[PDB]
Amino acid sequence: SCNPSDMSHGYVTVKPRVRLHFVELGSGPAVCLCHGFPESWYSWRYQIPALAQAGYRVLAMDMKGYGESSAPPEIEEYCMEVLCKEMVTFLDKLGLSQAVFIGHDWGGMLVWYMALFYPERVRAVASLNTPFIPANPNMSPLESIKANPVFDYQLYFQEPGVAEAELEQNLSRTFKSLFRASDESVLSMHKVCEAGGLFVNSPEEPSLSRMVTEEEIQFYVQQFKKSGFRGPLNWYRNMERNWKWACKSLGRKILIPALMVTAEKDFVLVPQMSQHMEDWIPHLKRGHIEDCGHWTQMDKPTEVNQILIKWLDSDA
Amino acid sequence: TSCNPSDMSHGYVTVKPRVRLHFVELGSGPAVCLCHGFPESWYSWRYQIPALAQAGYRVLAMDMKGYGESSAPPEIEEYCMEVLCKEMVTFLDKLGLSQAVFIGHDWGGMLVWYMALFYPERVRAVASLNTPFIPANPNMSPLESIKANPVFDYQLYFQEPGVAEAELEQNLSRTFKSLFRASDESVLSMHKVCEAGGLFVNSPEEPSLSRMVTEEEIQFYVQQFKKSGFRGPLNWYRNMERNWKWACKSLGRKILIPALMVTAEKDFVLVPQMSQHMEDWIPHLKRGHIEDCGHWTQMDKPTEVNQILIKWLDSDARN
Ligand SMILES: C=C(C)[C@H](CC=C(C)C)Cc1c(O)cc(OC)c2c1O[C@H](c1ccc(O)cc1O)CC2=O
Ligand SMILES: C=C(C)[C@H](CC=C(C)C)Cc1c(O)cc(OC)c2c1O[C@H](c1ccc(O)cc1O)CC2=O
Repeated sequence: SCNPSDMSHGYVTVKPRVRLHFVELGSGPAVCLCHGFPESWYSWRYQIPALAQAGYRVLAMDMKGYGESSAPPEIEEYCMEVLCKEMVTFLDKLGLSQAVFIGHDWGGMLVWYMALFYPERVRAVASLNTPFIPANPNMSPLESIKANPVFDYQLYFQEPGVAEAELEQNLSRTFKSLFRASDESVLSMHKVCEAGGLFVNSPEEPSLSRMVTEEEIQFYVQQFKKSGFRGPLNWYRNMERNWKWACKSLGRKILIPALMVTAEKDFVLVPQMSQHMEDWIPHLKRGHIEDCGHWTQMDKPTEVNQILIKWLDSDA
Repeated sequence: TSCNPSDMSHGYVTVKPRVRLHFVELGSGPAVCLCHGFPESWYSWRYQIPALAQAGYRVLAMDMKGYGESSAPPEIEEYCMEVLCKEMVTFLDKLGLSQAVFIGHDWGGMLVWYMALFYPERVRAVASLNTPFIPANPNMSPLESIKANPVFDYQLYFQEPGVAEAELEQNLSRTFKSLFRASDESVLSMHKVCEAGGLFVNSPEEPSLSRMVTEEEIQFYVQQFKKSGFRGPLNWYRNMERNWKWACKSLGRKILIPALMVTAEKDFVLVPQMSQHMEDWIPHLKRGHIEDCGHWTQMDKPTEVNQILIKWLDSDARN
């Protein structure tokens, strides 16, 4: 619902050789959109103009590792704690005392941690698909993962270099293979690690999902030539550090306004994984989108737009 | 904020194929767009940026076309007011701003009066430092007005492409140290620049530092001007007839939006007197006046500028 050369582009240095890029549209309260793996500010293309038109100032991030943002190679550059402190510095250098934070997938994880540890800087928090679950102090992090078969792909992502080689091999194939409606899926996150890697049993020349044009796919291809998949995959490589930081939050509740949006056909981030979030956030507002897979903003833009705007205009 | 550039959000908006505008951005609230003069930088607003942000405003401090990190195309016609204003509208469009408050100084002040005139739907409110709004006289030219006022002789020396460039670019530290002074510290005569050779021919080789500026501040302007030099900044001065014709096409419509005129007692070229009948053409005009203030108003009297702009913004443009 836009093209890049028609956007205002913003750059903030959050530490010496680390700068975050964002796209900025609209006037009103600051709304900070944080994309997932492996995405772009561009994943918000349907939300950016709608939220601006509804009276919001939209900052659509390239998250660290993506697009025009720095992509340092070290795994530890991408633990939640480093990523949240940088976002705080991002607000500081822009002179925002607060923003609304809206995240999807890994961006959803970031915004929950922001709301947990930096509630004074977060006006309101909304997650697409990604639930908030307080740290389970004697469930081995690695035990949770191999206790859910559909998280098998995450194991394949651990070894530095392997998923990079496969994902970077044919970028147009990577994005055409990932960015599909759930009824169009050509992937099985079930048996990734033992059945080769990710694309071994899937088309060499995948068709175009009903969700995406060729132009849209070529935009993600062009972005991922800058730094490739190392930075993005490093979001998946901080599980123990992430758990240990979450543990340090112990009792504390999210007292700020909060929205959780579930997607019926996300088979990895299943709606049921949110089911007891009221126990830890009782005010939490909820949305639910039918016939919506993992790529929520791209799959059901109309539904996402109506749920975010309604919620933005009412709670915070 | 103030001092440090790498401590700020930097924004870039492509307004046409060969032209992208750079700005620094600080704060939440109503958009306030600050437009510097000749030969300056977003950095001339270094004292206003954190003050306006702390007062509840979203500050966009422009590198104007020809300056800093903004596009500086070499053609004179790229710097007439009509092209510069149309580009500032495109700038608002691509940022998704229906309106902004525009605050200008010197050539920037000129730009914001013309925005207020031709694009009032896009201008929430307009404030000029030093630069008056005088409606176009259909009978006399700029050339006749200029010649009449001896203190505009520097403007004549500026018209010949290459000349004022060569002198101004020769020693950038000397240029800025010579330009950026309080009125009582002036080492320049704008009286006969033309006959007396050029601008610095009878002024110190190694000028002292003005009480207004540090060595570091000067080095900032020097570094910015190494990229594109003075050609684009000087082109602002080389569109008098195009600007006059454009202004005439107003046909004496009024500026009906809220407006602030700030005068500087010791600005000896943009004299307070030049503003004296601006009410006739601007119904909602408020005034500020700064004593012991030369041309470089933001630098000279930051405290007084900050209080006048914040007071006016908080009364006549929401907050
Ligand atoms: C289903 C979820 C809520 C998490 C995964 C969600 C997305 C992939 C966006 C679970 C999960 C992983 O499966 C893999 C991980 O590290 C490779 C992590 C992860 O979440 C961990 C976590 C545990 C407890 C807690 O309170 C917060 C957490 O983020 C940490 C982690 O990095
Ligand atoms: C109002 C003023 C005192 C102007 C000077 C102001 C600054 C140098 C910031 C006068 C002036 C010049 O001296 C030189 C110029 O073109 C080289 C111009 C200029 O203003 C002209 C102008 C006249 C009438 C009008 O209604 C609008 C105008 O912009 C145009 C011009 O470029």
